Amino acid sequence: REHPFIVTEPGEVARGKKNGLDYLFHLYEQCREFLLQVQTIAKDRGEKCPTKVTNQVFRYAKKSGASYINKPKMRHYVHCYALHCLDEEASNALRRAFKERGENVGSWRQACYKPLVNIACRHGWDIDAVFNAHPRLSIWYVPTKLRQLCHLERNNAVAAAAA
Amino acid sequence: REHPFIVTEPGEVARGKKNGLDYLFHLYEQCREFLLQVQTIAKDRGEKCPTKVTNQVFRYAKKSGASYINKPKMRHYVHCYALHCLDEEASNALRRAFKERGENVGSWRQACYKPLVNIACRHGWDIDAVFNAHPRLSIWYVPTKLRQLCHLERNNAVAAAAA
DNA sequence: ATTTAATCCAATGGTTACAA
DNA sequence: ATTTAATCCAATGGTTACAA
Repeated sequence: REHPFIVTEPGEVARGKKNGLDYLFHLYEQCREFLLQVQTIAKDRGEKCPTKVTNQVFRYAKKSGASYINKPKMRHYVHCYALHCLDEEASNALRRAFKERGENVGSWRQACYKPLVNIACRHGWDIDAVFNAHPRLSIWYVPTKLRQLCHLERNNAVAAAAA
Repeated sequence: REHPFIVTEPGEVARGKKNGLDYLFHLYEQCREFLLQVQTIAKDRGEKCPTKVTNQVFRYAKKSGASYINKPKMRHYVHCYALHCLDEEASNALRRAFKERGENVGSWRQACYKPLVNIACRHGWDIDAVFNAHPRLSIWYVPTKLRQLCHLERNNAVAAAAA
């Protein structure tokens, strides 16, 4: 079992048997690299070429010895990486604030949803399109919970423009 | 069981318990329409929206009473529809030629591969990209056999440019 | 009382074995 | 001798039930 994450500020190294949030984000960067490698091979073989991080890419990460990578964990934190990509400044501020308050990782993760929904609102509530417009982010499936929140919010907003 | 197809020339109506090739191509147009309808609903519900004809679209076609549509048959003839889309003139000529010669449908279908491979050759051997550049065609998965032929051919051509 | 990662599941793209 | 469409299958995206 890997050491658990804790909330850290940008650049901070976590003390003890813990990992910090810059390490978490680096894990996404590593999966991206694995995808590039799977695409290179698929194209060279004339096989169908994935455009997202799939089960195919997780098997490849494992085979390459990155045993500390697994799908359930990457899916769990994808929306946190999304915020870091889409608005780094706001990602940084939210980390600093959660650290200073002594919150746990589970709590900080829940807080990442709201600013994403707000970004969606400024782009026609189309969050699939927001993801696809960012080169780092276009290869990640939109998490269901996040898609649900954007839809709930759009229905609340249109109910409100009936005024 | 639907009546079987036979090779016909553009505009020809098939006599007897038979269907012609314009009817076959019209079946693809109908699946496209079903996809548009599935996309409309997915987007309105904030659910993930398919970009290809999937199992989801075949279930929808059936439910809507288009019982004569089925996945195995649509996958079987997709490359023939591709040629009709990408180079209609050449599609027409090949039908006229196969009719006049008395060939069966299975035989005409095999002949559709070659001109597709030639189209791929003029676009960097990237047949996924050829499909995606045509609005009618971008929603169909590239059939495996066709992807294999384009790859075999590219390897033959690069072996040949060693001269 | 929290956080992690193995397990399981319905549905998928693709094919085979069969029927007419 | 041909042509059609039911059936089956390994692998997928997604989640749950569990362990540490």
